[PDB]
Amino acid sequence: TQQPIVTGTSVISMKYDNGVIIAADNLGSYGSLLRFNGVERLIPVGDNTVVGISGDISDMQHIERLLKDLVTENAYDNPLADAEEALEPSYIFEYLATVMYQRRSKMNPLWNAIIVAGVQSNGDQFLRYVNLLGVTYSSPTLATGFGAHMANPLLRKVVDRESDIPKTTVQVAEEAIVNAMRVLYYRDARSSRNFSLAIIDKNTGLTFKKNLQVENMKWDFAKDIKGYGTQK
Amino acid sequence: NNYDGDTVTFSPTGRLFQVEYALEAIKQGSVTVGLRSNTHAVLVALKRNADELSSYQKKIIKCDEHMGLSLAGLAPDARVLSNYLRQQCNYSSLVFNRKLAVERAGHLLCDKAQKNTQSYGGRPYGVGLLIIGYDKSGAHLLEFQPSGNVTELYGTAIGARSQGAKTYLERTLDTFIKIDGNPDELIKAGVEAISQSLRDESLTVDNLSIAIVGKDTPFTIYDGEAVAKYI
Repeated sequence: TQQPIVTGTSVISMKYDNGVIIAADNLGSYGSLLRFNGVERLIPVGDNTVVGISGDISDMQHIERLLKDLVTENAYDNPLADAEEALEPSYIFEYLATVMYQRRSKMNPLWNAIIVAGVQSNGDQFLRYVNLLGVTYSSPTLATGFGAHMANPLLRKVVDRESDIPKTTVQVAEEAIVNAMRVLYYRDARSSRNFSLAIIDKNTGLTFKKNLQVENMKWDFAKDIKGYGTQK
Repeated sequence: NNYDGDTVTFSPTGRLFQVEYALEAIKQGSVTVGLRSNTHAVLVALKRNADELSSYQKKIIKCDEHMGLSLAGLAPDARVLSNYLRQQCNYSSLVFNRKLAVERAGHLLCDKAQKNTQSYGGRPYGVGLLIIGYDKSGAHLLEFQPSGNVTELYGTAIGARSQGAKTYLERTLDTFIKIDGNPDELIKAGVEAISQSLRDESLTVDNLSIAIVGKDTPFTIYDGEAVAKYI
């Protein structure tokens, strides 16, 4: 891809004491036109991994096809496919990062930013980021694009250090994620009111919530705003 | 016999004679024994030398930190297969950050061997392999023949006069199965098993090689004085 055409907005995520939470809106925009509504940008790979993708939608669909192919290939000649030989978030991220960097090296990148979230077999949380240049990094909170400027400051209020992870319950983390989504809908012009969220927990299973809408907003004070400067 | 010229010719009864000749090449090699428990896997190899002034031929090759093998037959074929296995393990680690399973490596060796018995211009490999490893499923031992057949076993032996060691392993299966947490005992069981295939020689520090992998043990090779305590 040399230039994106249909693009999705930011994906936000954070780790808490037991698992990870990730979220993204359901809008595919076409150059300032809010063209497509109902685009799922969170892809669950198995029961312990969710991949959130932002950027070009066609490249996102290509990546979804690659992930499904990877699952099918892992299932071949593997009686422990639903066992200790199942795919792990680390494997998936390493594969995706290899693909991204190789395609960057060929001047034919996948114009995307990707967050892989999940829980390892030993129970440790996993949360990592890789973009169209192949740059990878990890942090207790992750966000790409616009969210990286507005979601990260709020989420880092809850989990500012690695030591804050054991203190953070799932309820607090989910409330913070929802509030960050509301802020993004307030201030991002390419965003949508409808989004999806995913919780990966080490004790309970994967919980995938769809059709989540930004709740009660503050708009009443707008009635007090008169014309600019000196009017009225 | 007019049907033994190449590997693309069936016999009237449906036999591939070049494959059988490669198996015969295996049967003339030095005996090697493989054994395992729920926590460890062990290879025992008897080396051979050309004469007294010569060194002994190495028989154990490390494939990866969690995997290795021992050979019986044509050594350069073992080198080719070992290099292929090293490349495959390295690819798995580099691309998926994942340790290659022993069963998948056996499948890869089977697929690589099959292609050499169906097309003109290439011969089948002339070596048999015993592969030990430890992965997320525990300890594993595999036996590979150049016909492409790969089998997973608790213990086995290949090479000349390996039948006695195989009978010993089959008799004492329930004993060495449960040698967990005591690597020295498993190594001694393997040495006793390989002692059943000796006729006119005794185990020394020059002709005995041992390899071990396990739950906390990377694939390690002992030879020379390092095996003196197991004799």
